[PDB]
Amino acid sequence: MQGDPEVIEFLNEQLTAELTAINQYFLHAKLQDHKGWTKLAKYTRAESFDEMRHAEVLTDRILLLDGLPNYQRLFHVRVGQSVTEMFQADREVELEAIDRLRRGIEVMRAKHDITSANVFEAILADEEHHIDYLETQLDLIEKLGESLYLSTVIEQTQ
Amino acid sequence: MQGDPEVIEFLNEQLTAELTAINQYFLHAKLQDHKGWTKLAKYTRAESFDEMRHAEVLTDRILLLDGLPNYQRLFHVRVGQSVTEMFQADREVELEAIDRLRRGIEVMRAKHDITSANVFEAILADEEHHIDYLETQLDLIEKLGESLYLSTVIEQTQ
Amino acid sequence: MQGDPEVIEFLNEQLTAELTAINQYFLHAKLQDHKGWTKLAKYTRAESFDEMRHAEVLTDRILLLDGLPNYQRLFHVRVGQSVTEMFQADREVELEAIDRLRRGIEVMRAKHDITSANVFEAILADEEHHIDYLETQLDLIEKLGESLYLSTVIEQTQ
Amino acid sequence: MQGDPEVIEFLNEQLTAELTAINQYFLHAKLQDHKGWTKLAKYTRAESFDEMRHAEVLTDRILLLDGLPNYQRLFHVRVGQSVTEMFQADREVELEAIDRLRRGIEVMRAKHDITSANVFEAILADEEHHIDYLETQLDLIEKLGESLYLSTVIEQTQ
Amino acid sequence: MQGDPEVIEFLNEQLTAELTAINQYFLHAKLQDHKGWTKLAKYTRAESFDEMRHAEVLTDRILLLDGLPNYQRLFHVRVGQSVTEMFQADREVELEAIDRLRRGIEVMRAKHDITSANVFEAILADEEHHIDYLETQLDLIEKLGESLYLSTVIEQT
Amino acid sequence: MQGDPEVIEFLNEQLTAELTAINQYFLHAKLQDHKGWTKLAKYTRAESFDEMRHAEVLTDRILLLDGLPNYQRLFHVRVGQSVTEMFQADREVELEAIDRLRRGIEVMRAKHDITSANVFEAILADEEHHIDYLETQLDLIEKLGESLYLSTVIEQT
Amino acid sequence: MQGDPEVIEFLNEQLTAELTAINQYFLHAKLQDHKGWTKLAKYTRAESFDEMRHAEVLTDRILLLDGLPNYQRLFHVRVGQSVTEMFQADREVELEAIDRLRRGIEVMRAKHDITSANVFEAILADEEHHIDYLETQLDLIEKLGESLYLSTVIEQT
Ligand code: HEM
Ligand code: HEM
Ligand SMILES: [Fe+2]
Ligand SMILES: [Fe+2]
Ligand SMILES: [Fe+2]
Ligand SMILES: [Fe+2]
Ligand SMILES: [Fe+2]
Ligand SMILES: [Fe+2]
Ligand SMILES: [Fe+2]
Ligand SMILES: [Fe+3]
Ligand SMILES: [Fe+3]
Ligand SMILES: [Fe+3]
Ligand SMILES: [Fe+3]
Ligand SMILES: [Fe+3]
Ligand SMILES: [Fe+3]
Repeated sequence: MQGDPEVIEFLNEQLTAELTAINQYFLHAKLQDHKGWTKLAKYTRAESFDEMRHAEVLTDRILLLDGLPNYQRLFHVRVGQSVTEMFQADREVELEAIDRLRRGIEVMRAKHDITSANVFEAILADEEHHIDYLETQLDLIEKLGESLYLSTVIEQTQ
Repeated sequence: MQGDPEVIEFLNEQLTAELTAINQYFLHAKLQDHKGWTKLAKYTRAESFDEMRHAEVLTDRILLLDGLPNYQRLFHVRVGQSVTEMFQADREVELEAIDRLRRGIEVMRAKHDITSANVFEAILADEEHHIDYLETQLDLIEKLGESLYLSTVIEQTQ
Repeated sequence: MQGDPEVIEFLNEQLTAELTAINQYFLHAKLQDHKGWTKLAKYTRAESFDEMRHAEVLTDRILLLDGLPNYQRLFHVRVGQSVTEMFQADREVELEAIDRLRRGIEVMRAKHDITSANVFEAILADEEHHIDYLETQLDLIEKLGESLYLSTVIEQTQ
Repeated sequence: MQGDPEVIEFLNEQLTAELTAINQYFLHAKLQDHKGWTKLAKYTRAESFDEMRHAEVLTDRILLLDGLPNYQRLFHVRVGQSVTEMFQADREVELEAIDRLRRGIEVMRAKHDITSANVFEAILADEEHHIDYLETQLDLIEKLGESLYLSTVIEQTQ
Repeated sequence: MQGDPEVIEFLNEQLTAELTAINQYFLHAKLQDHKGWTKLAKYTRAESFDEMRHAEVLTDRILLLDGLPNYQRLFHVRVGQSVTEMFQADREVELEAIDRLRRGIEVMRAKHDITSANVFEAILADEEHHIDYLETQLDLIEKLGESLYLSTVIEQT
Repeated sequence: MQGDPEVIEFLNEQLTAELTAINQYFLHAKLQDHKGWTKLAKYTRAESFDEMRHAEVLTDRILLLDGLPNYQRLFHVRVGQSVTEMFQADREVELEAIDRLRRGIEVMRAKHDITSANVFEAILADEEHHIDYLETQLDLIEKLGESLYLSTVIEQT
Repeated sequence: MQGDPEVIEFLNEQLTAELTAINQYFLHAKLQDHKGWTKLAKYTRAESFDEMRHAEVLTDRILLLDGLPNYQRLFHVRVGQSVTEMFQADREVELEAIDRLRRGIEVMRAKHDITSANVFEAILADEEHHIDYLETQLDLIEKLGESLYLSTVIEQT
């Protein structure tokens, strides 16, 4: 089996995006933990682990088609200072990923490669779920305010 | 609910292929067991059982569309003498099945029958996995050699 | 050890008969299940599994004598629409098998090969039991009738 | 009940063969153990115990017919130095036993003594199984070679 | 499937013999129990139950061949007063059964009916075992004597 | 390490004696079982198994010294009809074994081979125990008589 | 109780040999472990522990006789680089120990001191077992070869 170079190009681009997202999410979780926002940090850490799982699946698919995974290239990592900025950066990443996923799914399904299309379909569903969560949190912050919102995620906790 | 004749023709052809594969894999497993190659025999027996399950699923799908399953056909069965020959025969069977599966999925999805397309998609994923395994084993035999490779799959008994 | 070609011919013929019976019984069980006759379907499925066991024993015996098992040849498979027709087809298959078994047992025991004769003896006992069951069911259907008999093997759900 | 002298002669000859086989197998197992070949030694010890059981059954049958079991005879015992020689000696013993068993079964069944014939039939089946094992091991040694074959049965522990 | 009338005749004869043996063994066990010979009665009861099982197997085989089992005919039942006499009667029954079994096995196997031959083979093995036991007990009684032998099978309860 | 040929000769002679004893004891146990003497048969089986254990130890010792064990020759096997005769045959075997063991122990210990001497010492102790048992049983049979003695080792089961 | 000077001299010499063997075996086990040969290392470590136990027993016996154990001596320690060399060094040590043990046992038993003789007898049996193992391993290496033999004792974990 030897896949088309275009399919492998799409998969490698998605892999680079996954690695960038992993780095950004872990850094954000550590930064949030340093400030005393424990409950946010737990959620962000879980999201980073999910990003790893996506990256592993993509790597396995690329290896099965007799390609060379790219572990050297990275995109630009966004770091925010307040919580609104972190949420906005995550939203940007998710939107880019969703657009790429849709275009790649169409292209792959046009050339009789169904398994890669199914992989991108699952990843797309997960990305949509995460973006919905991010938008809900941004709305909550907009309504309550930053201080009253942050008052609900701090624990003395030994 | 009455399916198109072409969809039923595709499904019956896949069923005939499944039955042929079941027979060939079971015979190969028995032959390997008779020679003292135990782990290979176990793996081949498991593969034959998986083929049996695939045949059952195909039969159910054909019956739901008010068709007549064909249990009288059979394609040519290939029997080898050394390990390399068995692996090569299995590879040939898998390649034929994968080509047929892709063409059938396209045709079925062009006529608004989605469930049959999903069935073929799952079968295609399984076939790709098995072909990958076969190619890996052929590479290992090429590198190590037949005697040193066979020395790793022989056991005494109790 | 190298058995006589006639003994191997007998064993291979019995193996072909076993494979044909396996296919016919499985197809009949699936057809019965599709109509709602669950209790008949369970029994037919069990019979198909027993036919597998017989085929495996025959294959092992053939391999021990340094022969080539035949997995390419099939006889004619009979399919019926009613239940009486299915029972009649099964009866025909059983009668043929019993006749072949008796002749083969005599021939094998005339040439000092006892293990093969014992194998055929066990298979013959099993076939006689199954034919007795089939005749009893046909008598019950004759006495009661199709509708009243079928009313006793239909179950709503689980 | 008093059996025919010829039946008792056959049974006593088989008993002498059993005793000789027991002695040879135990000596071979001890010799293999002294050299560091552990799994071979275990298998040979199990075979010796099986021959012990066969001798016991033969003794019981002889006693039930009001005869005198012979515990003073012994055939020539063969001892090898390499693995091939041991396997060849075992093969010779098995071939002799099988020939005697077939002739004895025919003679016994010609004179209306059925239980003795059944005893010989069971012993014959066991002997055929063992000879098949021996031939398989000889083929494996021929294919791999003595050094690579022996590398798979050595283990130093406690 | 319809068997030959001769095979069915053999099987029905062997069934009549089994019924006679069942009756004789149960009566002997009850008689032994009445006298206080506690340990003999258990063995005799077990033998009677084994005969019952043999009769059931024979009945099943006869029914499978589309025949009519005979439950009306009996042979002569022998009753002994001493223990030696009981053992001797049992020995006679066993010898008759063994002879009939061998002849029937030969005839059945000459006509391509193998399952019936196997049934008779199993029954023959069992009969040989029982006759061996009976002969051993007769030898023990001969060596020891009635009183010393009987002193070993009585119990207070 | 290579032992002296004389030590190996002694060990091989003891091995031949062990094999002969194994055969004789097993045959006697089977014969006793066929007659209905269950409790004697159990003891005889146990003795035969002990004789095998002795044979295995001797074989291991011979192999460690780079010798060739002899599994081809046997002595004369004694078979008796009564129980007194069986006991007498066993006594003869034991006496021969004990004499050989003492002479071999002295010779082995005279040449600086201690492990073989210890092996023979253990075997000698076991043989003395068995001979004591045999003599006790012969005395009991002499005092009671054969019938009254045999009446104590029979069961129905 | 005061033992003879010669008995104590023999015991102290055996103690020095034991200490030397302990050091050599532990060093060999560590060296084998550093190279990736795991099962050999385990076996050698067990052997070193056994030597430790032997040294303890010898020390106890020497103290019971009102003597002074020597913990300052040491014989030459042999270190190899390949497996064959290690096995050969161990064989040399074992042969020396066995010769000394036999001579000491004779001398001790000539002067009516039996417990020390029994101690040396047990140690001698153990030494013979170990030397047999070493010779078997050397034969296996000779037959298979160095690489194919080492391929069976390497584990990755
Ligand atoms: C066209 C021929 C055959 C068909 C359509 C067929 C079909 C099936 C199916 C669908 C099952 C379901 C088992 C499950 O649900 O786990 C089954 C059971 C089984 N069949 Fe077959 N089979 C065929 C030939 C054979 C042959 C030739 C053998 C033996 C040489 C065999 C051995 C078995 C075994 C062992 C099982 C049960 C596995 C287990 O319980 O571990 N089959 N069969
Ligand atoms: C070193 C040689 C032998 C070994 C290791 C050995 C080992 C054994 C063992 C462990 C048992 C079962 C123990 C028990 O259940 O009491 C047994 C049973 C038996 N052995 Fe041996 N034995 C040896 C020698 C022999 C010889 C030389 C013969 C015949 C000449 C023999 C004939 C038998 C028989 C017939 C049985 C069945 C015992 C029974 O069912 O009562 N054995 N053997
Ligand atoms: Fe992702
Ligand atoms: Fe398949
Ligand atoms: Fe069948
Ligand atoms: Fe045997
Ligand atoms: Fe009966
Ligand atoms: Fe002994
Ligand atoms: Fe030591
Ligand atoms: Fe496949
Ligand atoms: Fe059937
Ligand atoms: Fe054998
Ligand atoms: Fe009876
Ligand atoms: Fe003894
Ligand atoms: Fe040591």
